Amino acid sequence: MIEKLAEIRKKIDEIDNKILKARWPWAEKLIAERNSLAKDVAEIKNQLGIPINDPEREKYIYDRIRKLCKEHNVDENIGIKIFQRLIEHNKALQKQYLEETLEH
Ligand SMILES: O=C(O)[C@@H]1C[C@]2(C(=O)O)C=C[C@@H](O)[C@@H](C2)O1
Repeated sequence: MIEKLAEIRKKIDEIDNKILKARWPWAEKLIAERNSLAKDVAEIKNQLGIPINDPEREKYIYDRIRKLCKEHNVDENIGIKIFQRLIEHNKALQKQYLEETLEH
């Protein structure tokens, strides 16, 4: 109904710092969280009349992780490689999710 897709990417930001381990010394991986917004966003995408895939967004995140990476100086390339893995499963189930809803 409104910038609902925007608030969704804001939640991912809270998860982005968590996987980069900023203030919390240890952290667990939450694939479900990323997968969640993944299908919910796919819906809004169909109502936005645009392709499910969207690199630009992925490119924007690349610059976002680099900034937090230097901040907590936890790592560099290793951190970026992990995020890409989260996006892969995000796109994969995104298309399968929208396709499974069209069947019903
Ligand atoms: O458009 C979207 O909002 C969703 C989420 C996504 C992500 O996982 O952050 C970011 C951008 C798009 O490539 C995909 C993956 O769909």
